[PDB]
Amino acid sequence: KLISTMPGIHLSPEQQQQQLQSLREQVRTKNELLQKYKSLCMFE
Amino acid sequence: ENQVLELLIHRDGEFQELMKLALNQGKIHHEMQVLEKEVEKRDSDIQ
Amino acid sequence: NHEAATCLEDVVYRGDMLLEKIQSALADIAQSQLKTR
Repeated sequence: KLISTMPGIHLSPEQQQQQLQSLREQVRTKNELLQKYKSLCMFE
Repeated sequence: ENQVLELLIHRDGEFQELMKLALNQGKIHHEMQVLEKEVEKRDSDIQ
Repeated sequence: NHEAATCLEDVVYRGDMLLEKIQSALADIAQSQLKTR
C-alpha cells in the first residue's frame, strides 16, 4: 500500500490523464505558435 | 463458491487497474515535466 | 539639405512603422502563448 501511494497521484488517474492530454495539446499549440512567429521574420 | 470468487476477481482487477493507473500517472507526470521545462525555456527566450 | 532631411524623415517613418508592427506582433504572440500555455 505504501509503494502504491508512493506514486504521487492522489486523485483518480482519469482526470490526471485528461489534464495531461490538455497540457500536451497546449504545449504543442505553444510550440507551433512560437515556430510560426519566429519563422515569418521579413521586416526591416 | 460464487461470492468469494467474484470478490477475488474484482480485487485482482482493481489491483491491475491501480498498477496501470500508477504507471500511466508516472508517464504523464514525466511528459508534463518535460513539456513544462520546454515551455518555460521558450517563454524565457520570448521574454 | 531639405531633400536629405525629407529622405531621412521618410526612412525614419518607415522604420518606426516597422518597429511598431513588430512590437504589436510580439505582444500578440506573447499574450497568445500566455493564455494558451
